[PDB]
Amino acid sequence: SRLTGKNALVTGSSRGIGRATAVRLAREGALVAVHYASNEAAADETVAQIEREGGRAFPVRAELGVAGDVHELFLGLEQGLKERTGETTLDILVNNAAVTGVDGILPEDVTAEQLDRYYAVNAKAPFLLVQRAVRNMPDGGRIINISSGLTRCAVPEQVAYSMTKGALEQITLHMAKHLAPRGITVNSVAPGITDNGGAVFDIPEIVEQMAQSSAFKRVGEAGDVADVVTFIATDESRWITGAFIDASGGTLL
Amino acid sequence: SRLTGKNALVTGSSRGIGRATAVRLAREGALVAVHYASNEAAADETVAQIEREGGRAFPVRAELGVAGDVHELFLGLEQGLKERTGETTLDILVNNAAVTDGILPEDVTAEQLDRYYAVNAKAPFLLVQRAVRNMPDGGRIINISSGLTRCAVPEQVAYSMTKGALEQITLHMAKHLAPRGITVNSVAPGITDNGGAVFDIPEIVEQMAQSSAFKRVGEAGDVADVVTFIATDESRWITGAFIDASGGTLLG
Ligand SMILES: NC(=O)C1=CN([C@@H]2O[C@H](COP(=O)(O)OP(=O)(O)OC[C@H]3O[C@@H](n4cnc5c(N)ncnc54)[C@H](OP(=O)(O)O)[C@@H]3O)[C@@H](O)[C@H]2O)C=CC1
Ligand SMILES: NC(=O)C1=CN([C@@H]2O[C@H](COP(=O)(O)OP(=O)(O)OC[C@H]3O[C@@H](n4cnc5c(N)ncnc54)[C@H](OP(=O)(O)O)[C@@H]3O)[C@@H](O)[C@H]2O)C=CC1
Repeated sequence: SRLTGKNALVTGSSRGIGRATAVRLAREGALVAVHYASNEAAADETVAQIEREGGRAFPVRAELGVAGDVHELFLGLEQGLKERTGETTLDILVNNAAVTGVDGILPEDVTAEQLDRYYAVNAKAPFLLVQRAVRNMPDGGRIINISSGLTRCAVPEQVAYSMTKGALEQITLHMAKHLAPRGITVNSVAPGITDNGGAVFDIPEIVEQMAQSSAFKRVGEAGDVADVVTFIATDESRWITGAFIDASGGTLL
Repeated sequence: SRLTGKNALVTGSSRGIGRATAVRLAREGALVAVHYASNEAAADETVAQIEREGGRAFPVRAELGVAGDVHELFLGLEQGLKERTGETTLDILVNNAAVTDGILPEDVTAEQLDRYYAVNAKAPFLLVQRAVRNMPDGGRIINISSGLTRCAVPEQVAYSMTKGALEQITLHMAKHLAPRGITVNSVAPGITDNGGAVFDIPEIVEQMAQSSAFKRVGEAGDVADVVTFIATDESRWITGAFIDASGGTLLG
């Protein structure tokens, strides 16, 4: 129970790594805001798991990458926090939500609209969420940006996505220095291929190809990544800031 | 109690980061071999702290960087593990011991280059090579590096060469040992209070503190807490990595 009395926001925690992260932060005692865009049933399933495991959570709906996104997220976040604690304190922000697609887009096919959508959700929104979140964050808080090993591993069909993770990691570098005087750490956690419950992970043949990317010759589980995020959210990571934390199962060898 | 039933060796755990590491691994339930070169009294103090906190440890003497060093260390390690467990299983190796105001490049001698590398690079490699004989699937190898591998400091060139070599053990042995589920990682401190007399001088401590983004020197426990997490099951998806435990020293 390393996060008793702490409040956390995990963006995009209806599903996948974000769900696994929300679940683990709540097991440590955090009150978790389970954010999503449209899959309300999946968000409610994250919250239901947390409640059945004895923790506390609530859903927050906000489409990122559109005007008023940060506002809408913080309206729901602060209402839920205040109703449950009397305060709006935000100890932990995990920038996990993303436009993230198995399909990819080869470079010849990328559209300007796709560049904008990826940017808006995966780079711009995290930046503006950090800027808003720090207002509510006490000295000693945690900002965790979920990147990708593809910032270090060339994959043409993910160029547009990867640009935005490269921008995200700059948030980590420069905001770690900016926020160090407040004792707020800022770190990147970089997954490799991770089973998020998508259909592709039900096709054993493709799963076996994907598994070869890891030195362990298996795809990651959501909990493999979420366990690392959870550690970073704790007090014992205090001397880690501005870092790139490889949570890829040895993909970046 | 994340390390119940596990056996750990922390090299150079009589003092400094290694002592803080041994203490924290033992709090999690590991049986800790507290290794040292010559300061038996300091080793016995680490062991006494672990026992008073309700854990298990024993001391092991071996000078590294001399003929017969790995053999001497493993003779003591395996005797102590067998007496206490009936087994010689080694779950966790932390390569922490090192030769560590530097030496200006012009003044570095061949003999100094040899001593730094014997202790700080060669011995860690040979200790990994021997340790895996004893290590179950799912084990942990943790190499203590330095942020100086990423931050130029001329008077640390000789030291830093050996940490650069140590980090290659991380990279290539992580790939080698991955089929066994053994992870291999580097943890890189910044300036860290190891109880040396320079940390008793508030004026020098204040100058050293400016290297961290937090404007304090590291405590041994700041680093040891990271090492301890890497030793646990929850780090299983981290291998071959450079883990910055420097308090933001590489931000500049
Ligand atoms: N192999 C992998 O799974 C890898 C994942 N990552 C990264 O890990 C993170 C999590 O990935 P993963 O679990 O696979 O993601 P999923 O695609 O499984 O889930 C995405 C989550 O983000 C939310 N989301 C998506 N778009 C928006 C938006 N515009 N506004 C608000 N919320 C949105 C979703 O909400 P809703 O449910 O409402 O749609 C959902 O909660 C991402 O940053 C991803 O880039 C990195 C490397 C590999
Ligand atoms: N600022 C710092 O403190 C920094 C430390 N590091 C690294 O962290 C690690 C721990 O450093 P720190 O705690 O400062 O170290 P200390 O110098 O405080 O302690 C050194 C430890 O290593 C042992 N040791 C030294 N040489 C030998 C040898 N030849 N054979 C066997 N054991 C030996 C010592 O044994 P005995 O007690 O018997 O002498 C002691 O236990 C090292 O790898 C160091 O390079 C990295 C960056 C900065």
